[PDB]
Amino acid sequence: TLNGGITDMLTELANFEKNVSQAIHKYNAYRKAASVIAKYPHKIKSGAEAKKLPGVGTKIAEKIDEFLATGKLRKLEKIRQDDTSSSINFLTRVSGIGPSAARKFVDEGIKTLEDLRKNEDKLNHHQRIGLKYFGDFEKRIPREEMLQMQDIVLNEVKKVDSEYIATVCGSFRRGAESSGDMDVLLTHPSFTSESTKQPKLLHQVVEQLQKVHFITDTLSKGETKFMGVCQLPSKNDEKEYPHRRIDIRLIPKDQYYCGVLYFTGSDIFNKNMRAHALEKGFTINEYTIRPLGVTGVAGEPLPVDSEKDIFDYIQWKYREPKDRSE
DNA sequence: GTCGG
DNA sequence: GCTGATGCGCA
DNA sequence: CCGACGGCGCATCAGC
Ligand SMILES: [Mg+2]
Ligand SMILES: [Mg+2]
Ligand code: NA
Ligand code: NA
Ligand code: NA
Repeated sequence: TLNGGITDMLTELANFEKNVSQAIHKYNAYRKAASVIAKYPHKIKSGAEAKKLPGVGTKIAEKIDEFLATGKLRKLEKIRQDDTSSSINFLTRVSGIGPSAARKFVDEGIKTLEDLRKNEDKLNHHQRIGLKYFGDFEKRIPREEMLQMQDIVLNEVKKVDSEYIATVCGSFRRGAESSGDMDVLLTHPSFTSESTKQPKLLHQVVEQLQKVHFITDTLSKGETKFMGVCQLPSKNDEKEYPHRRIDIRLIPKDQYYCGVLYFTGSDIFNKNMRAHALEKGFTINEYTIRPLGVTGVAGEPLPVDSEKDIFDYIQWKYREPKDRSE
């Protein structure tokens, strides 16, 4: 793609700030810059040309100058060489290990996949399962496999109760040719902003997905959000499909549209849409959009009959799901 | 690290 | 047991 | 100049 070198550089810097420095705002600064540069329709010739874009300030522009002159970045070269930095970065690639826990493990001499396997007693459940499937989770899911996963989930959900609606969101709903994992929005008429008329609505779906051996492990689970692991069935004599991350989110049926906006993403898109709402005096979460009062606090939910209605409030032209990718 | 006020 | 804080995950 | 910077579910731990 057009400015891949620059955006790769900014992503790598973002990850270093998040994982090693634990400087979450620098992380967000680099992500924002990376995003805006990724959509820019020309090959960037200078750092001062980048500087024009919002979110690209002095420091990133200098770095871009150095990247375009020398084809690399010295700041980043020395981070790749730092033993403690690279190790902390690696460990964070395990699901369940964040920046804090990664720094802890490196300080105790635990720096590699082998060190982790040799020390499974030190790992909570989530981290155990993230290590187990370390390799499978690094792989992307071809859309063709997502279509098989969709068919299994919708049909098994339809068998628990025909009133559930499942919708597959994330990168899939944005039309990507492959996904990092599977994101499933769930609704049932008995769960609304007014009442939970029926208990265990998510449980029964998880349970049924376990019964037929689609869901294989659980990372975390509660009344409205399931995070775990699934796998497609394979044919006689065939190599098994990799295990895949699956997230299931139960959202009140009267708040579907805010839910599907949230869960369709992208994450950076969600951050910018929500930021823009605040400039306009609103707050958007996955349940509602509420006007911000004259003091600061949020009023009562405004009426929403569609995704578009949320865009209209904040005076943004509608973006189709496929146009909300980085 | 960036930016609006 | 509770609550509040924090880590880590999701888009 | 600076303080603001999306929003929240579940797991875990500290303090009661
Ligand atoms: Mg993701
Ligand atoms: Mg996803
Ligand atoms: Na700029
Ligand atoms: Na991680
Ligand atoms: Na996901």
